[PDB]
Amino acid sequence: APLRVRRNLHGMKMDDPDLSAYREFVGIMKGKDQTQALSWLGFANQHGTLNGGYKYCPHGDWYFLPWHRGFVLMYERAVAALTGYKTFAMPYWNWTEDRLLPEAFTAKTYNGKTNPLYVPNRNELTGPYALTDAIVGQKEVMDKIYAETNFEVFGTSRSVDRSVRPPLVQNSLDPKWVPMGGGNQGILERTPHNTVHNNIGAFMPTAASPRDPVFMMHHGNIDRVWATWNALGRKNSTDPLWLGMKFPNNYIDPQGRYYTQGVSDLLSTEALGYRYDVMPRADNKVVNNARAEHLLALFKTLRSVLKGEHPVATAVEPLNSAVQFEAGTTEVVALIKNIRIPYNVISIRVFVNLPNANLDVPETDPHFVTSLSFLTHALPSTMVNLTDTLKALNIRDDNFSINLVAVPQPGVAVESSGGVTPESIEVAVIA
Repeated sequence: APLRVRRNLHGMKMDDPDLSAYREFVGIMKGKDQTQALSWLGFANQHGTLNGGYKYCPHGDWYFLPWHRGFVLMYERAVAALTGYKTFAMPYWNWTEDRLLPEAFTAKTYNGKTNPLYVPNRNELTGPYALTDAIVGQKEVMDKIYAETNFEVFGTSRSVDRSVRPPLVQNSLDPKWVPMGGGNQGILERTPHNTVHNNIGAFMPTAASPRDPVFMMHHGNIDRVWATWNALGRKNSTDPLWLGMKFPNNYIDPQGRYYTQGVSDLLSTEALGYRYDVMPRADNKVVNNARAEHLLALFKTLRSVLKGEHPVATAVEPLNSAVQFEAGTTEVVALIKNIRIPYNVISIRVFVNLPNANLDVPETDPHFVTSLSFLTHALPSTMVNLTDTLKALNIRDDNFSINLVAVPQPGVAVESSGGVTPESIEVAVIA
């Protein structure tokens, strides 16, 4: 059978057969008994629930991409089955090019009846919720993602269990490592992916995010980024712990029976019967073998920089950490581990050489590094590449500062937003 072509939502007529089949599917699924496995809620429950937290969904570890590919495929197969449109292909939302939520999902009605794709009380993606260039920009974000050659950096690193002393890095194929989290989140996860989830509001910031039908457009694009990454020539992890992991009874088939897939089942979109409408050819970017070896040792756990008793980052008082290296010092990364983020804080902004940074400093500032966003049980961690910002600033000597600004939820008084405290901040020079 010819491959199904997952297509960009932009430009689709509202009755486009692909879009129409999905809308029809969400309507069917919402009309079913929501206590059954074969229902809109039953499908979402495999991801997580509003009041129970995450179930099988991985956040903050290297199973992020493969599990969501199987999750999207689970929905895609159900659409074809329940609607009869056998050639259905899940559309995707390219937020890099289209910064607002797609038309088909903001419309309250379709064809006289209420629109199953609609969710009430979403945030309009403007103002503090805008998908700006620092979140989804082609040069600022996407090009950085595609330049990464190491999978654990690109698609988040291996799981770590911090409910034990000392922390236990993943050492088995037990499926408990999938929702474990504890890894270092890459650009893809903690900038465009998490910010879209947080900014949309309603269901998307929660563990029940698939209850918003736009979840599939968002993760269709994430899956496209992974496919695009591979198509450029980038290699997935060759670690047996990643390749061998199974997702036992994580998914539900169109008849309401649980089924199993694994990472190795979900490596090729062509093997699952689909492709994307736009896909580049290989770019022949050489991979540095020394860089990969150093990174691999980092992820099976370099100056540690977090000083002070109870160090904290607020909206007006940034967490400042001074780094000092030997004279003459090429890539520089920062590891921010186990970040306690209160409910009142929506994101963290990273600066260098701006010890007086605050929430009002614009991201066009030359000291701006990146925006970090996480889904608020394991704590989040991330790695931040400072190289580009250091080069842009023409760093003098071998010392600088890292400044973390806690960005409060819109409308929350800064005095009430609390403080962001990471457990450690380590800076390493990757050869």
